[PDB]
This record gives sequence, C-alpha cells and structure tokens, in this order.
Amino acid sequence: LNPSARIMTFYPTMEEFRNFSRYIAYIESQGAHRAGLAKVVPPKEWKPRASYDDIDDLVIPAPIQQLVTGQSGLFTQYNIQKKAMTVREFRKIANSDKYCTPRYSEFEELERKYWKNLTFNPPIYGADVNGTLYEKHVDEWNIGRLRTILDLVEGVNTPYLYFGMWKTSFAWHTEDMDLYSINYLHFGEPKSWYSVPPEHGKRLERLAKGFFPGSAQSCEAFLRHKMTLISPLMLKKYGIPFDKVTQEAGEFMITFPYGYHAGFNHGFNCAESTNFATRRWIEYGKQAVLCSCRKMVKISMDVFVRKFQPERYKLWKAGKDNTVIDHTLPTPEAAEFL
Ligand SMILES: [Cl-]
Ligand SMILES: [Zn+2]
Ligand SMILES: [Zn+2]
Repeated sequence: LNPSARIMTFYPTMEEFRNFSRYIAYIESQGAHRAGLAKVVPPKEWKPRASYDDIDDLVIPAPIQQLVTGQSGLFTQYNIQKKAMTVREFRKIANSDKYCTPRYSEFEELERKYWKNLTFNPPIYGADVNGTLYEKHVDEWNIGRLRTILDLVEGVNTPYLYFGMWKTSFAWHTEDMDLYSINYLHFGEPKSWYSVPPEHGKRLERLAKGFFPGSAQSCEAFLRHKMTLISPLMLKKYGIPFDKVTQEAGEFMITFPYGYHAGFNHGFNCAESTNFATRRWIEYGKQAVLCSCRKMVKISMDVFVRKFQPERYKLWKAGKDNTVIDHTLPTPEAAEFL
C-alpha cells in the first residue's frame, strides 16, 4: 500500500467520520502514513463552529515576528516575541498593503514568490495560542478532545491556535516525542505543506547536519528548535524525497510519527492543532531522539510500555530492547481493514 509514499487525500462520509481513531487506522491500512502527511476532507454537512464573527477580542498573548536569514535554499528563522494583540489588530496588519498576499495566478507562482522574499519584510505569526475554536456539542474530530491513547499522560494533549499571515512559516520538524498531529484550517487563506516520508527522515537529518555543523555539535536534535528552512529546490539538489500539498479552509492535515514537515501561510488564516497517539506511536516514543541543549517536551514512556507492551516492559526498563521500527507497517488497529 502506497509504495510511492505520496500524500493521500481522503473524503469520508458522515458514518466513516464519526470515529476518529478508527479512521486513522483506516488511512494507515491504505498506507497514508508512508507519506508522513495525509489530507482529510470532512463531509460538507460537518462544521466545528457556526460563525467565526465573534473572535475579534480573542487575545494572541505572544505574536512572533519571524526573521529569516539565509541564501540559496538554506535559511534560519529567528523569533521576536511581540506584546499581546487581538485577532482584530492581527487581521488589520495581515490585510494591510505592507503585509498582504502578493497577486498570483497558480500556487507555483506564489511558492516562487515565497522562496524569493522570505528574508524580506518580516511577518508576524499569531502562533501557539492556547485555546480552541470548536463549539461545545461537536463530538466528531473535536481537536480539544480526540479520546486517543495519548490521554493516559495526564500540556501535549491541549489544542493550539495559529493565526497566520502571508509568508509566516513553520520550519522542518517532527512532532514532540515523534507523535502524530492533527491540523484543522478554520478559515482564511491556504497553508502550504512540504513533507519528507518517515522512511527518508534520516537522509534529511544527515543533510541538515552537513549544512549547520555548529548547531549539530551543540544539539543531538537541532531540527527540534524549529528554526531550519530548506527550499524544495535544495531538497531536490541533494536527493531528498518529498511531497507538497496545499491545505484549504475546512480541511484537516494529519502528520504521522517521524514525518518531517515544513510550510507557509498564503495569507490571513486560522489553524487549530494538537498531538495524538495510536498503538504504533509507542515504539517511536521509546526511540525518540530529543533536544539535548534545551530543558523541551518529554513524555515518560513507562506508562505506555506497561499497558500496551507488557511482555517487553522489563527488557526495555533494563535497556536491552533492540526493536527496529518498520516505517511502512500500519498501526495494529488497522487489522480490521486488512
Ligand atoms: Cl474572521
Ligand atoms: Zn508540526
Ligand atoms: Zn536543543
């Protein structure tokens, strides 16, 4: 299933869309996890909120001005924490002549403009806002309450809001503890994504180590600082397999364990995201290479190994667990579909 490891798009019916965890097992049975990123288009009848016309006075406690330094496909992004602003003030800045999306025909024209201007006119990203835009009664794919195996930890299971503007970006990274992630684009302009399949993740890390040797000597997982931007042209020049996709409003993006992703916002928008787990993540959690310099998001794997791997719990707590992770295998929950 999915030998090419290309990004897959799913269109579930209302019946299929009801159980979130069973649907993740279904897209895995179809090999969507091989790409590292999958798109889920929900049924037209499904809506997480009736109106977004009441969030003008919602506070963005720490907007970040993104300063990008670099040349010829390789860039470093630096954040400047600005003081608290409202969605109203942010939308006014996002839509102004200084920060607005340039005029474009197709995505490729906008993508070229992005890679050519990302170091000029630093944009502001309304990133990591603690909160949700889902209404109380919404039981399907409610990012603020997914009901996955990650809940046995209890701030990794909490939703975050991302208010974008043109040219705001997210650097090459995997999820904390190499977890899964769900991203819902509530409204606004698209969000473009790049992904490297989990089976090629080490090729990207080796490439990144070669470009930033000082950053690699100072940190075992320097890509976890989320500061490294690498263009598709640079990835193509050094033979890194990758795929790209554009997420539009009302669509979900799913990231899979050890699936490296990056991207940018086309203009003013709002995305809600959280992390989640399946039985397959457990092995990735145990084997995760964490940021050594900063003291970073770390989950104690003991509770997970004792509940879902009881037979191997003593061998692992000894330090003799030599399990090699096969990235192509779907989650055990996918058995019913196979
Ligand atoms: Cl709005
Ligand atoms: Zn991410
Ligand atoms: Zn570090």
